[PDB]
Amino acid sequence: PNPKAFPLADAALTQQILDVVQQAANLRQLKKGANEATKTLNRGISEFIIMAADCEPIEILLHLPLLCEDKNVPYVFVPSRVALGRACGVSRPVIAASITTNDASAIKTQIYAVKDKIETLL
Amino acid sequence: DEDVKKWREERKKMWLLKISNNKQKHM
Repeated sequence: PNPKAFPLADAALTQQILDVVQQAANLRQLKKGANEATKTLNRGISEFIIMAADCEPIEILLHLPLLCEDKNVPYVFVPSRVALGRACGVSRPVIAASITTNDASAIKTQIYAVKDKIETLL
Repeated sequence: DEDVKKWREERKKMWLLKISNNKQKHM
């Protein structure tokens, strides 16, 4: 894992996150791609940004943590772009994805738990 | 390398202040 891919989830929190991602795909509460993710942030509709630690060169993602801090949106890195893209429901790598808001789903409540876990990593 | 250690440190501080469920307590 690239040391700039911080905070970084373990394999267990990773599976949890990817499960939430796959729920979001099914609910159509998911945007894939770094620029697609940026756009959700600037609209104020992201609930969670997930990035891949094995994105090379990782520099192309590094504006995203800063944007998320500006917008008060949680983010995390998972170790593998291949696994992230599987979770997103596509057969290609995904280096960043964004869960978007929906007031009638359980996603926000799961993200709240995930945030607590990420904060325990810190 | 020292660049990356500082990046991590600053990311930690800003996650606690700007994003955390318990950010008031971290503030």
